[PDB]
Amino acid sequence: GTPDPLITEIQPWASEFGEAVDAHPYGLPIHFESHVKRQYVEWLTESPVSSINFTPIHALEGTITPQGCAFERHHSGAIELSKQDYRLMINGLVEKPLVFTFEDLLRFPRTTTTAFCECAANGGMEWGGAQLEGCQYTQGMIHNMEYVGVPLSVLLAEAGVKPEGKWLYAEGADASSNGRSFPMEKVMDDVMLAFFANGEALRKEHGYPARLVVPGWEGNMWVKWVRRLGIYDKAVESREETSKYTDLMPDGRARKWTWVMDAKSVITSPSPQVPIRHGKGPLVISGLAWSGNGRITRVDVSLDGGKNWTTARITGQALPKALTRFHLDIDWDGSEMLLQSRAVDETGYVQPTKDALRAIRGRNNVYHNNGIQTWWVKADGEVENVEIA
Amino acid sequence: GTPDPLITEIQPWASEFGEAVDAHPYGLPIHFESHVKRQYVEWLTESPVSSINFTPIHALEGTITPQGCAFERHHSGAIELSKQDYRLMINGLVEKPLVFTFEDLLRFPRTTTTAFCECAANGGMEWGGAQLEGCQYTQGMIHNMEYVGVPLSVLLAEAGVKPEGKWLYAEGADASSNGRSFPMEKVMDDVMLAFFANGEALRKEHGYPARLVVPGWEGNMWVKWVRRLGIYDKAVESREETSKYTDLMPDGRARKWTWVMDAKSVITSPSPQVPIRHGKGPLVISGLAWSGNGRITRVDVSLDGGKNWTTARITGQALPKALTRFHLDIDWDGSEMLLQSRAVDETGYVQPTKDALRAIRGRNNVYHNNGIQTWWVKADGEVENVEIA
Amino acid sequence: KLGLGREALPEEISAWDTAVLPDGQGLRPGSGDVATGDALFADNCASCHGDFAEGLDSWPVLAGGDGSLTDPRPVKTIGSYWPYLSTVYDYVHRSMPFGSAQTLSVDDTYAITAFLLYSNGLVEDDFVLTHENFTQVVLPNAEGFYPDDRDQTEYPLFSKEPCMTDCAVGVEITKRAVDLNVTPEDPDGRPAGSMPDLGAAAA
Amino acid sequence: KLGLGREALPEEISAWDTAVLPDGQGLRPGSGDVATGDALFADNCASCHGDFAEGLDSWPVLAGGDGSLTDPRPVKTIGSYWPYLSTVYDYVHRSMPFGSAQTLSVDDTYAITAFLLYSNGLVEDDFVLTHENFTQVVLPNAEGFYPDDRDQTEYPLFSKEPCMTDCAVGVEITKRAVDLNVTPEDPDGRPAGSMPDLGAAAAP
Ligand code: HEC
Ligand code: HEC
Ligand SMILES: Nc1nc2c(c(=O)[nH]1)N[C@H]1C(S)=C(S)[C@@H](COP(=O)(O)O)O[C@H]1N2
Ligand SMILES: Nc1nc2c(c(=O)[nH]1)N[C@H]1C(S)=C(S)[C@@H](COP(=O)(O)O)O[C@H]1N2
Ligand SMILES: [Ca+2]
Ligand SMILES: [Ca+2]
Ligand SMILES: [Ca+2]
Ligand SMILES: [Ca+2]
Ligand SMILES: [Ca+2]
Ligand SMILES: [Ca+2]
Ligand SMILES: [Co+2]
Ligand SMILES: [Co+2]
Repeated sequence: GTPDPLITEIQPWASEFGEAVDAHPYGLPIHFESHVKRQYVEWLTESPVSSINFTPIHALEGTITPQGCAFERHHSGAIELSKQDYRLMINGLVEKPLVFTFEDLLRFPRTTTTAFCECAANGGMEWGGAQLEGCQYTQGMIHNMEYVGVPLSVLLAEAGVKPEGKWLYAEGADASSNGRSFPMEKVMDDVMLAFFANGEALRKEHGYPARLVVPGWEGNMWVKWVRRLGIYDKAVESREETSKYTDLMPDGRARKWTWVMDAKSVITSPSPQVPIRHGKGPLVISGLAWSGNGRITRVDVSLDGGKNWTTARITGQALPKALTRFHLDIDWDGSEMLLQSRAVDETGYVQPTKDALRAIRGRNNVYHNNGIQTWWVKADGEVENVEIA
Repeated sequence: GTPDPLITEIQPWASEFGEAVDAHPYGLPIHFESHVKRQYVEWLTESPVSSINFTPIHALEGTITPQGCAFERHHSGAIELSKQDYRLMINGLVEKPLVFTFEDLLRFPRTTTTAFCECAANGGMEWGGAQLEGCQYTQGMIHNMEYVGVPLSVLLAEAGVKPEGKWLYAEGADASSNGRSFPMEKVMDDVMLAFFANGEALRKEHGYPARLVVPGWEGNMWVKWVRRLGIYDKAVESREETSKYTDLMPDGRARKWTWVMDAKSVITSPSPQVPIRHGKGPLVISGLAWSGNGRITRVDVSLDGGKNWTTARITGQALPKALTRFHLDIDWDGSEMLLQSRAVDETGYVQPTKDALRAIRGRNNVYHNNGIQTWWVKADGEVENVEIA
Repeated sequence: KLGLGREALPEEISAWDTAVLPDGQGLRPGSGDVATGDALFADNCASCHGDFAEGLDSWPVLAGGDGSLTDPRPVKTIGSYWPYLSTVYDYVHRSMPFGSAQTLSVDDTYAITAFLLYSNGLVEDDFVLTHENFTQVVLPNAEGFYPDDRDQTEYPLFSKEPCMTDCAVGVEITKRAVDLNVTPEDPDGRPAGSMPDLGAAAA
Repeated sequence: KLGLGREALPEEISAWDTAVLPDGQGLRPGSGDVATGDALFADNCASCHGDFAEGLDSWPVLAGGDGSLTDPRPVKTIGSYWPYLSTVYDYVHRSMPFGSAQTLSVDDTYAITAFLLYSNGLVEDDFVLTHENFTQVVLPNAEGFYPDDRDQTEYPLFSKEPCMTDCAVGVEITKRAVDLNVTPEDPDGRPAGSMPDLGAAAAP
């Protein structure tokens, strides 16, 4: 019944040599995977040095983000800071203010965490409707890496925090500084100065040689190229926690200090960049769920816009404050679907709809859009970002 | 004191722009990290297309290996195999022999595992003494990734394994084929056809678009570019399980089918490529432990050549059949040391010394060298690969 | 203690710790008037933010929008939205001009801050801002913020048992992103980065 | 069943499944003699493996080393070490010549296999290898292997309670890798990939 020549004829790769083991000391993806890259949406910002790009979460699987395509957010661009030039200062309400070199920092006891870094603004363009086409764009200001570094508690212990020191202010070595204020309780819990991400040094654009890792908290607080930890008796109320990363409410007042990222999820396939081209029958629904308030305990999936839900399975572990992969296998009969996913975390929090969020916050929050995403799967297998009501 | 001008003078990175968010759609490490790369030792083999390179484990932390510097082992080079040209055949003692396209494979239920791939030959050049200088070379034929793919059980269920089928033979699309035989019990347990590694597609050199992942078993069995799964009533006894990956013993007989990789560890720093340049005082001892027989339960570290041991801490999780990171913090008084690490796994197995292995196996095993490694730390902070007795 | 690091020197602390808190902690001695600030702004700022701090093109607007915080599209500026003058001084001193930050003196920054107050209608054109009167300035939106209260206003509501079956939800399509067509595209018109068609030839 | 995939055709199976098991499963009809194998070997193999299958330079030796398996440096070849003839046929057919594999016919492979037997002193120079007589050939080391027995011979010993304190072990340095000096090096003579000195200037 017509043999396939890709099997019946010997192909060159089954006869001749491939590339040698000395060809690529540090490799990149095969060229066929060129679509798995960061994308840039120019209209979102006025300058490409104070801007955002997007992780290709439509095309990824599992939970670890490849660092080469893990999103970037800068305010004065990605700076080059050698380990030789690097300095970390601890000052303020401490018994002895200190300067550390990078060599010093490699001598402290080390810890690890695996944690998602989600920009506060992830999905923010979707507060007022359906605007961008693809989960890379509407959910891709996120990455998830295995970090190794030193807990802030051990560094702060060297300096000796005074009892009046209730807040820590962290700033970066870059022009923008990105200064942010932290309550000491969080600092002393699980904030890390990270030097390694997914095995190797941080990438330049991710804060080389040292960044803060702030599990469960908005990405802005993950100060990159960190140069100074100041201990104060009150919050600094810097630009990045007054003008920005404050969330305007219906009465014209705004929430400040919305640090934690709430439970959220998205179906990564099918999605607008991942149409169903293979016809009717078995179909994998894959996606990501995460919460700044702890572990994901389950993810529910709907095919009918939230009229009915089926609990998906967690593939792998549900680690605290980390991306979690879910799957639901279905048999697609070719009918239109309205796909949704809804995360639940260990606190009992259930991911809300966009409408449930807007009923409380209105439309001008800018940040913290964890609303349920809907995909319209059409009869031709094409997939759209829609709202439904 | 004299103020440090790296703090008192404003540096260009704290004034001018860094790079824009559109500069690098798929990034690489900063140039200062150029030493964190694969290395090739020419003399080990006769051709660079049937050869080995080495993961830079001296420089890594945590447990996830960056796939760009994860070691390669080929027998006819790294081949280019598009998803369009890819075919997977299941034949032999099955009810219906099948051909799958890559598109088809993306439609089966998915699973995940995080697992080390350790070449059977890792450390083999050290069976007869201390030869290479650096843990990259003596322990670096290893990598550890998060895989996503499809269990072989589900693919085989599609074809329908006949009652007579007792062994699975897997071969690659490359000229070398790398055919290996598996007992059905292992196949049906946790062998996966993996498509994703550390979030994204397999790298070309790691088997794109599909490889076997065989938790706990020698790397040679992780067939890359896999093209065919044949079901037979007996082992094939192919070249890669007769001529090679058989382990010569003192009486002139050889073990075959030494599939599992036993508990093993190495201190990655200090190590020969990671001298102590910072003088006396606090020192981090960091390393890796792993076992094909399950989870690592503890790692002990000696500073005096095995006369006395201290239990290290595990940093992160100890997942089954996966790399595990350990740390011991000491206060180095500048004395010479003989550093060793010794892994214990959940079966109670304790990593043996090289001498204990040779007392059973002699010197010509070639493969499966999990002997305890010793580093001689000299008073100048330089570090050597040695044997002691 | 491990005995790592060394004591920071006063010159070093002074160089890097330029933060100003809302109560004036961190202010340094100095002064500047509106007219001096206007001149500095003309030379160093207006090319992006306008001669009157009103913004050019799509660069940030630094003055205006008063009373707009309950409009459909609020205009959030120093005057309409920021709570504290400290933040203006600190951010300008540390991070502007954009592309050449940390080029302003203490006095320059007081002057520019005075000019920004003037441009927001908050002081007269002869105002002098000094380290001694700085904390007398209260911005219009000083009381416009409150700490995160999701634990009171959202978490109890969203932690109820959710519906699984026969849920009373509306499922009419109301918004479509394709209507906007403002996503980057591949050459075939698909959203950029769309998966290759494995039924077509490889690139 | 999910209903994925399609039935493989006989031509497709025949093209990809050329494995030969030790009992002769997978052999196809054909034959070849030593003299024909010698000629094929000269044209396609001798450039690496030698005119007598003895190896050139550092390429694999295919004949020799008989009785060397308890020497300090064993010489492991088809004749001295391999257990089954099936493997010879299969591997050659599928994977040699190196750089141009799968260019041998079934008859060519029988002939070459006959020549490798002759080169290992196992048949006379008039031998004809066929699909019918193939399984009559027994290699010298057919009984030289046994399945992994670490569970009997190593795991019980290595799972004993280990020593933590005042362990009676020798600690004299006996071997040093620096004596060999066969590791790749950085320009400064350190092992290649050595960590940069953070006390020295950063690289351009
Ligand atoms: C001359 C010394 C000045 C002063 C006093 C200010 N600017 Fe700028 N500015 C520019 C851009 C792109 C931003 C946004 C940066 C980001 O979001 O990361 C800003 C921001 C400001 C602010 C904050 C506005 C807010 O409401 O948050 C302020 C107070 C400010 N600037 C003052 C761009 C430019 C330039 C373009 C090349 C130039 C020149 C300046 N700024 C100069 C100045
Ligand atoms: C002409 C058809 C032949 C035949 C009959 C054989 N070879 Fe080669 N060979 C070469 C290399 C580098 C290897 C090692 C490959 C690796 O280890 O992955 C081999 C291996 C073999 C074997 C196996 C030997 C063993 O003891 O395991 C056999 C039986 C074999 N070959 C037969 C290199 C070359 C060449 C260099 C360019 C050429 C030409 C050939 N081989 C040709 C042939
Ligand atoms: N120093 C500094 N740190 C910073 C930023 C910055 O501009 N400068 N951007 C922040 C923001 S808004 C986000 S969302 C995260 C993004 O981290 P990434 O670039 O690793 O994705 O970095 C944060 N840390
Ligand atoms: N098809 C094929 N698969 C193969 C090989 C090969 O040459 N061809 N080499 C094997 C060996 S010996 C090892 S150790 C592992 C190495 O996997 P890596 O290249 O991902 O490190 O791949 C295995 N799979
Ligand atoms: Ca001028
Ligand atoms: Ca379009
Ligand atoms: Ca036919
Ligand atoms: Ca010729
Ligand atoms: Ca031919
Ligand atoms: Ca040297
Ligand atoms: Co917030
Ligand atoms: Co083995």
